[PDB]
Amino acid sequence: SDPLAEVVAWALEHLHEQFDVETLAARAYMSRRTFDRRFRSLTGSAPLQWLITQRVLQAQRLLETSDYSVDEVAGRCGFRSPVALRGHFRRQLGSSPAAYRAAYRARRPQG
DNA sequence: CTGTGAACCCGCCAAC
DNA sequence: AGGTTGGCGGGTTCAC
Repeated sequence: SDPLAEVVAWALEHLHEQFDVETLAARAYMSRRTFDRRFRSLTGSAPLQWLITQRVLQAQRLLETSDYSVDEVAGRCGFRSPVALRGHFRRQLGSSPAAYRAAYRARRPQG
């Protein structure tokens, strides 16, 4: 029975919502400073970095599986604006959302 | 790009 | 003499 773990699982399932890190902290019955420390010490990353990281990976999935527009995806991935999506996506994957989907559909027409 | 304002987040450290 | 906690300061990142 692990509340730090339970909140991580909860985050994944509920990536599409937008929440304070302070929120996650509360949902894990910890002070911020504890949450922050214990999170990183478990996760390898800090909360909103990990959030971003995860949200991006969901974008990557939707860009592969679905036909939602880049702008429709940012919403489904919890990004507050389509401009933030491009930003974090480009930074950790190496190309824009569209350009990534474009290369994929070409290289792997079949899925 | 540029700019303002808020959020994060990690070292430091006294305090259990 | 081992360890976890949590406010606080404020550079860096995020967001618009």
